[PDB]
Amino acid sequence: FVKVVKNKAYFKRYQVKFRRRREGKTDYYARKRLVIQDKNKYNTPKYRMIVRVTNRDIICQIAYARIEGDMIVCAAYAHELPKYGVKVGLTNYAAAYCTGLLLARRLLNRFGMDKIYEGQVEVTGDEYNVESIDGQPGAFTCYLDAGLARTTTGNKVFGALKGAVDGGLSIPHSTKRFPGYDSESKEFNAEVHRKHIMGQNVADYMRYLMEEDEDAYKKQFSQYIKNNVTPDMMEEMYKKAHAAIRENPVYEKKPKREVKKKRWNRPKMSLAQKKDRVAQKKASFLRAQERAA
Amino acid sequence: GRRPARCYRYCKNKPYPKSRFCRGVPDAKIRIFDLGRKKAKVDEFPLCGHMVSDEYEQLSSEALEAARICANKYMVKSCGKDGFHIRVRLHPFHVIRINKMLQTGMRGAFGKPQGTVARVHIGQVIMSIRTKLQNKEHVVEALRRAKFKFPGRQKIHISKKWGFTKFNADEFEDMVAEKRLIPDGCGVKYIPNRGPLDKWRALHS
Amino acid sequence: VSPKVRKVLQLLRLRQIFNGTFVKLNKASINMLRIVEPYIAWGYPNLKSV
Amino acid sequence: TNTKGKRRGTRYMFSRPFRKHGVVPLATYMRIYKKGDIVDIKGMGTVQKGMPHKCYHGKTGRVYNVTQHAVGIVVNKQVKGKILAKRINVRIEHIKHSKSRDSFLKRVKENDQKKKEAKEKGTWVQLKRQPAPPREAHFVRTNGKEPELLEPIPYEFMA
Amino acid sequence: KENPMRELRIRKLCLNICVGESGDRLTRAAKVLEQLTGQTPVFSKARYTVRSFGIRRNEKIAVHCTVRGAKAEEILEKGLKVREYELRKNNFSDTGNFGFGIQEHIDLGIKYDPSIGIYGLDFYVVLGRPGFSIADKKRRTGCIGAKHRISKEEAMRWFQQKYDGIILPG
RNA sequence: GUCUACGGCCAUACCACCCUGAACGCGCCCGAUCUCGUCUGAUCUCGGAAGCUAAGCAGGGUCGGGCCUGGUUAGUACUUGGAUGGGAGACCGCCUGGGAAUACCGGGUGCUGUAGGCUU
RNA sequence: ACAGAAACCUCCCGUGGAGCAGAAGGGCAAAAGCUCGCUUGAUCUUGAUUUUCAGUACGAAUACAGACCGUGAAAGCGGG
RNA sequence: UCUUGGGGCCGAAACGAUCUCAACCUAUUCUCAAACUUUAAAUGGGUAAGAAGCCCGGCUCGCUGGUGUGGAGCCGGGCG
Ligand SMILES: [Mg+2]
Ligand SMILES: [Mg+2]
Ligand SMILES: [Mg+2]
Ligand SMILES: [Mg+2]
Ligand SMILES: [Mg+2]
Ligand SMILES: [Mg+2]
Ligand SMILES: [Mg+2]
Ligand SMILES: [Mg+2]
Ligand SMILES: [Mg+2]
Ligand SMILES: [Mg+2]
Ligand SMILES: [Mg+2]
Repeated sequence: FVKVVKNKAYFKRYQVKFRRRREGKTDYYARKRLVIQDKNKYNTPKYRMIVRVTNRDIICQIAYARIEGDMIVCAAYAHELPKYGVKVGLTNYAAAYCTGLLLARRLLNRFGMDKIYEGQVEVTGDEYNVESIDGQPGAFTCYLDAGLARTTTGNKVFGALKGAVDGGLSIPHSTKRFPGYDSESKEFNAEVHRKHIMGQNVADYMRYLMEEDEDAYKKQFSQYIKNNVTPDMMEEMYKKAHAAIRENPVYEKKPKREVKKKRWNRPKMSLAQKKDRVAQKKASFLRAQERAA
Repeated sequence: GRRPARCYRYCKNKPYPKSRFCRGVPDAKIRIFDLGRKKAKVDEFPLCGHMVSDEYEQLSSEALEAARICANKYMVKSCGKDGFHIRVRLHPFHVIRINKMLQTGMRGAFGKPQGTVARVHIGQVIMSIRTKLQNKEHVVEALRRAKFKFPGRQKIHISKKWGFTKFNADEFEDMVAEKRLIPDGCGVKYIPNRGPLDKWRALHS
Repeated sequence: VSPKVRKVLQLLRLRQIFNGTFVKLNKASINMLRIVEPYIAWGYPNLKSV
Repeated sequence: TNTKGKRRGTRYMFSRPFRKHGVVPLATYMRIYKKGDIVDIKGMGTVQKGMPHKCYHGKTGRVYNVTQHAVGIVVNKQVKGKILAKRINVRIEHIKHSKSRDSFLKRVKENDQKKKEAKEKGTWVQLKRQPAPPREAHFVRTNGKEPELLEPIPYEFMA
Repeated sequence: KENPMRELRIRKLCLNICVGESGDRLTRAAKVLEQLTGQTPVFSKARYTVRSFGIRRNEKIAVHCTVRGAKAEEILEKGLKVREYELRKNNFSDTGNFGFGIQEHIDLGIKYDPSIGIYGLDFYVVLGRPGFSIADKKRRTGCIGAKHRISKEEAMRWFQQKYDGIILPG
């Protein structure tokens, strides 16, 4: 027999990590450097672009930190994209670009800078940085908050970053992590990046499956077929998505409806209930003991 | 060999245990703190008499060893080698030093370890004897003799607890009836109304 | 006289033996009188004493 | 004699409290310190940069300078028979806004409002604080019961 | 009816050959694993120096590799055939895994080669159910849960059903 | 009622086991052409949507351990100031104020900010 | 499998009970530890401050400011 | 208590049986720390208790900046 390590003393001495760290959601080493503002800038907010890719969505937010909790300034979601013509593939690189662009256009519309800072209305996929215009309100500057993502080349967080810079936001970055950057030659190809932004990597995959295996094709792209999304029309679908996104980036909140009260889980038992339950258990145990005797 | 115990009777210095900073301490004179029928169950010996210190002082491990023998011999002679259980309740942890002369004088005068002593307080128990109730007079006489091996004033006091347990003698038996006390050999375990109800089942099954 | 008692006796204006003053009582002053307790006789005077 | 070492004697002073080690909560860096603020200095061992010297632990000062990470504090230090005003540079991890002036500031506002509210009403209100007065006369009702007689208990040798 | 997401599967097959000494033998051993599996193995270095074993720290003394998916089952069949699908109850770890050893690698259907020699190796089969990867991911890593774990009995039962094997007492 | 993204305080939130989870989610999950990275598409990256709450996750449970908070311990131990108080001393008592901590007993078991959902 | 108390492989628990050049003390868990990759902020420069203190020097150290760089996707971090 | 050893002890002999004493683990229990500690006093050490304050309106900036933002400075004014 060996010592119980997780004994009573192991818990008397135990210190728990920050809740968000226990949950595995926040990197507090990274958060401190991202969100903390220089003390000589006082209350000047330090904005950052949050990009989180779930199993079925892309969440893009513009937040600055306060003592009580972050204040989300603007937010766009990939599940909004159907309003703009994109029905499927809401977690690919092209959707990330659309989600990011919608975030930038939505934010600039709010501050009234959309006309001033239109960004790169024509997607070339190349290094582009917006510059403030003298005599006009400065360009909105934020930073990318990649979370726990492994920020390698082609990571979709940089697709959303590319959408936001092309939307008019000022976000420091390089092209090293856009798809099309070649490590061997240390050279960046803007056409390869433009392919991913338009999803030609997805479309080229479709033709591959179609010309290689019909059954594997149906398995991999069943919902593309259902929505009548074909490899030829993909680029114009996304192009029609950008133009509509720039045309109207405003969000209209889903109208909140009253709901009849309904409790879907138990409440805590009261002290009387818990105390009685032990009383019932004790009587039942003795009652069963007396019978067997 | 060793100095008269009057040289170290008073708790003048801070506690000086045998540790990694005090190396070379010789072994203590007292190595056995229990004797008699240590294995008696809690219920065989309801009586407990203490020798209580009236003085704040240091007792030497030689006096603890001497008293242990003195008290034990009289108990064996009057109650049998299995009619009692003695427990010396003081352990000699404080170390006393000696600055051995024959010359440097008082230069570099920090002393080497010389022995060990137990630091006892007013009201602290020095040793205890539990035996049967018809040995109340024998316990008092056993402890009265042991006092002559110690410096200062002690008092013999018959406890109201049950043997070496912390529970009052008059209410010990009922607590055992209600299974609030479960004998565990020399002493008892205390059963609170807490924790998994399964334990309560095992006790009450 | 100790430094703290010596200051408090000077604030009460009792710089000499058998010197007398009236003191209106409250938490602030009652705690001062506690400091100089071994150095003063005090109590509640009546109209005749005033 | 003793060494003149900078961090001598701070075994417990600069250590972290029990079960409060690890990450530094980020609201420690979200505090806004302005020129003229009152701050309590408390060295934190987790951050070894900008650590105030041990003589400044538990002293309160006035902020006179603010930089990217630290502030300049004017804090009184007594050295023999004089008190010096010392200007130290301390990273904002080791300080915290003092609450001492708040009870004053809270009073300043309530006074000015009372002084303005009573003025328009042509009355008079108390603004100055006062030490606790001796408790006024009052009746104590026995409620038809006799006070419990108390006696000293016999000595009993509980050894 | 058992939930489909509770069924057992072979997470990975761990093949190891502790040659015991760097040099020509160890390099040959790496080749044998490459033949059996089809992927380059990776050496492992001695953690310490043990005079009796004749190993010095940071010295390559073993070669191992991980085989998963369809290839893992095919090679597992080879080894269990060599054992006649007979294992001992002790061969099953309390965590739901099991393993066995092979004396000569030629018995696994590998043609002998004069330039390589013969070698033994270890087979350790790590079992799992769907969802076992929540503990190996980066974001929101968690523990699978008591009801989702695999027991010595369950693995022994799986071995019998999957291969009709025999679990020898002792 | 409750979830998701980002949080503040950082166990009342942890740990162990058990029960239950509507909808949207979050996941598990299916693949490796592309981006990317591995001995291994297990992880990381990427493309998906057949299946499932089994697990994570959420809520509830346990005369649960821990944690938090009270009571008792106790006006006790300790302590500021006082005496030409006691005692051979060791120490102790009183006067004037302050005043703890175990064992033991009870109760509680996350709150909450911004943005976005689901829930007649 | 050879393989043993001890070689290498696997799973599980693991609040640090390891490690961080050295004395000890403090500090540290997606790090301050281990491993890779790129590197020379261990560079150039004026002041202020802290520590011992006489509020002198040295030494060491702390916030800044001006350049030139490294690194990172970036926020930042780095003048041992 | 077999997860290891000492004595035996039926034996054909094995982790078969039989015990037994050790170590091991589990709750207990006596006694301790100047160079231990979850707790934690008294006495004590800073600070604040207004006119150098409080509240208004405006101007300057090369500093910071989505923002006529932020911060600092300056100017006039009202409050005892
Ligand atoms: Mg990072
Ligand atoms: Mg003599
Ligand atoms: Mg001395
Ligand atoms: Mg469980
Ligand atoms: Mg459902
Ligand atoms: Mg896979
Ligand atoms: Mg379930
Ligand atoms: Mg409990
Ligand atoms: Mg909750
Ligand atoms: Mg790191
Ligand atoms: Mg610089």
